This record gives sequence, structure tokens and C-alpha cells, in this order.
Amino acid sequence: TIVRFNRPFLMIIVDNFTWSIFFMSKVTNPKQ
Amino acid sequence: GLASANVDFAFSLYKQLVLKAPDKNVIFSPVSISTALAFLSLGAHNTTLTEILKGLKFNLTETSEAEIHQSFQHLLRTLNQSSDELQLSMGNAMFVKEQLSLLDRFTEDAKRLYGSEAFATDFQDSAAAKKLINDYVKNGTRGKITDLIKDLDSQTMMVLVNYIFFKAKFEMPFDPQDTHQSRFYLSKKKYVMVPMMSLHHLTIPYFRDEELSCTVVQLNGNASALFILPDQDKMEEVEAMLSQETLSRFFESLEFREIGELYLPKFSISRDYNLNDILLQLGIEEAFTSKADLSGITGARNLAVSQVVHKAVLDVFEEGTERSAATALEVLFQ
Repeated sequence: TIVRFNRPFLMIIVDNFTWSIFFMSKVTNPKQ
Repeated sequence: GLASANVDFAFSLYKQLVLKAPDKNVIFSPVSISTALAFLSLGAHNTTLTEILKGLKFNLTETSEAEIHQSFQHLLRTLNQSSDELQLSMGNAMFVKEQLSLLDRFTEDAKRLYGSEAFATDFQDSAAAKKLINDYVKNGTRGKITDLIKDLDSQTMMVLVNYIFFKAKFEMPFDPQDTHQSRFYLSKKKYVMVPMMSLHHLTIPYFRDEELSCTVVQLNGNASALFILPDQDKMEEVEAMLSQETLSRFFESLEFREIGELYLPKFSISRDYNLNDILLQLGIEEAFTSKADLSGITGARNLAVSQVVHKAVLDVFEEGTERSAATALEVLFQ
């Protein structure tokens, strides 16, 4: 199995207990 | 009940940020923004107050005002931690025109619940006031956010500020010897070369969602870092399914799996925003007009919000990640 982040992707940082979202990102172009 | 509010708020805001420019990178901290607005609500009354709390997606029939503030106080304490694996910090502050009289209940509540002090500030010396605030944010974010405040009205009465900083090591770091320039497909037909980190024979939580045409993994304390990788041209479809229900199914469906190869770019990105339009769309309206009731701050309805700004930065590298964000709420006299 290969997981290749070579296309747009999302990242979400979630508080386990409260589900507060501490940070969220969509990377459409890492060279910005 | 608080969990449903937090996710609804984060995803509502996310979609609103995307709508303004659907192909741009997005980076933001939902909790930085909600903490700043909840802090403001400590001084709000009547419709100004109810609009703020409803805009943060709380339902005031399940959760009382006191329970909301208690949740932010607890959250603030969970986001100040240090270990060999992690550095987390979160702070709040108020910068206030020196001669402005504040109610003792407000400054007591602000320190106890939000950890906020009050800094006497001469906003009429705009350059000096901006430096004072930007330096506070620079200090809290370890130099990662340094220009949160660009323009600042010389007639400002107060600025409420939140910052958050998060630095973490990967459980399994990438070897920089295995980072190589590789294609990143902005679309099927548009691609650039980026430094692409790689790891082999990894065992990590994994879920292939054939229904949503995406793969979810977790790399890495007590926070879960979810990576969601839509198939090519499926990002818009995945965004359309984001919700508490979908996030729950992701977490429920993860299972450990040996992955042959993992490729993740090395990169740093930044975004900044003015959130007035979005907050008005979420129904937080009276706070921006002359009907604003922030009389819990001063004892008179003599303040209203002028500007809400947010900036956030994300850095991903072989050893781990660094994330930072800050929010400022600028307040004028009325």
C-alpha cells in the first residue's frame, strides 16, 4: 500500500475529548 | 454538546474561507477565533451576547454561559504543555486605552477564565501600539506570526488578542536523505516540483473510504492529527461531505495498517484574513453596529467591534510540524 500526498489534501488537528478543532488546513499548492 | 458546537463552527468557518477563493491554500485555527469571540462575550449583553454565542454554534438551552466560559478556561489549560514530543502554548490579552475605565467583574473574569491581563496602550501613537501588540504575538508564537496587525485606527479603544502555538515531533521522523523533488498536481493538468519526504514500512492508523474517494491516515500526545487525501479531482467532493458525522466515521473506521511507502511534501504556508464578512454571515451582527452592547466591559454601551483579523502559519518538515495562529478583535468607541 502506497499513500502519496502529491495532490491537494486536508489536515485537521482535533481535541480527543472535546473535538475542539485546534487547526485545520487545505494544501492546494505547497509552493504557494 | 460542546463537541457538536466546536465541529459545526470549525467546518462552517472552513467552508466560508474556501468560498472566498476556492483554489487557495487554507490555514486557520478555529479555537483561536472562537476563544477570542468567547472572551469578548464576557462583556456583552442582550442581543449582542446571544448573537456571539449562537454564532459560535452553542445552543444556550443545553449549555449555559458559565459552562461555555468554563470550557474555554479548561481548553486554555490543555493548550499550555511542554514535553520532548510537544510544545503547545495559548494566550489571551487585552490592549486598552490607558485612561479607559473597565469594570472589575470584567477584568477579574478575563484573568481567571481567559488568562488575560490588561496592557495600557496609547493607540494614538499607532506605530507604537502596533509594535506592542505584534511583539506580544511574536513572543507567544516563537517568531512565527509577526505582522498580525497591519493597519490600526488611531482612535482604537481596545484590541483583544489570542495566539496559539503548536510544535510536535513525528513519532517516526522522515530521513532528509530520502527527500527528493517530485511532482505535486495542483490539478490533473497543472503540476510543479516540490521537496517530497518519504518513509517506508510504516504502521499507522489508516482508512480507505471508497465511498468518499479518499484515504485518511493519522501521523502521530492527546491530539489526533488527521490527514485526508482525496483522489485526484475529488477534493471538492470531499469538502462537500465534511461534517461531525463524517469526522466521526473517519475516526471510527481507522485501523492500524502497514503502509509500504508514504510520501509527504516539505513545505511552509501562511494565510491571513479579515473575518468581518464571515462573522456577519454567521449572524454576529449587532456587535459591529451602534446597537452593540458591550456594557459588561465598561459599564456603558460605549464600545463596538471594528475589525477581526486572523493569521496562521503551517510548517511541515522531516522531524515534525509547527503550527501557529493569532486573532485580534479591534474595538472602537461609540
